[PDB]
Amino acid sequence: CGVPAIQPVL
Amino acid sequence: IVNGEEAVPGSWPWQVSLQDKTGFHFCGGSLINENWVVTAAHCGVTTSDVVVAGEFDQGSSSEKIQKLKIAKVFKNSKYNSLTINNDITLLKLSTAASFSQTVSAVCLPSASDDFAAGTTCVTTGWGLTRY
Amino acid sequence: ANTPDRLQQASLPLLSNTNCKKYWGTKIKDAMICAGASGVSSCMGDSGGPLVCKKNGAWTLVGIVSWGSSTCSTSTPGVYARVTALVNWVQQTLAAN
Amino acid sequence: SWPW
Repeated sequence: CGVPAIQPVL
Repeated sequence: IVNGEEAVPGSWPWQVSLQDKTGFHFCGGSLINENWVVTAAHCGVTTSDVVVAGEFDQGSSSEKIQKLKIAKVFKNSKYNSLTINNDITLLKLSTAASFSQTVSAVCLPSASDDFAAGTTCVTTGWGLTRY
Repeated sequence: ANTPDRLQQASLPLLSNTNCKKYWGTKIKDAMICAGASGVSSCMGDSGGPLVCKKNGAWTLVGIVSWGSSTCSTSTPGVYARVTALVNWVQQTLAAN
Repeated sequence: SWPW
């Protein structure tokens, strides 16, 4: 859980 | 979200859209595994609503989204509608989500975990950007 | 009002319940956590979605978008269901069903 | 206040 394959960018 | 920004598509893969039978987005939710979504109790979800997973742009028809029926709504019976306290519902899906690049689960904390005031977190959704 | 087609995000800080009570008074209960008052706000249609914090490399569900200012004011804290107060019920429900 |  909790580890997106596509990383978020803020 | 007021004064946020567009997400990278697919980068919040637990985020779902709750849609009514007319296709109207009315609430968000989060996948916690392939069979269950966490949302707010006050969203008033019923088994006639739909969980939409894998979405980014609700105006696009070209995204491989999953429209998932809801088998049962489990409203936390500590929920207090007068104070909006204990505002959580679980949705048991009729058919499992298929996890992928763009669809996967958020972690849940332990009851004893500490998230300190001052910590910077993130919220996501398709709520209004201007009232 | 403007509803977006595309998924939005914002980073925002957690408040203490004591400090959040300066805004919302006795409306704030132990099973709530406030966040924001920081130039962004959750708003109508965000309800039920996540407030996530990154801990040991993984995003963890700390809040569920719940309620707040009726105008989504960016200077007022938003109120979220506090998942640590609710997770035992989540686990019990999954185990029984 | 309002539900969100």
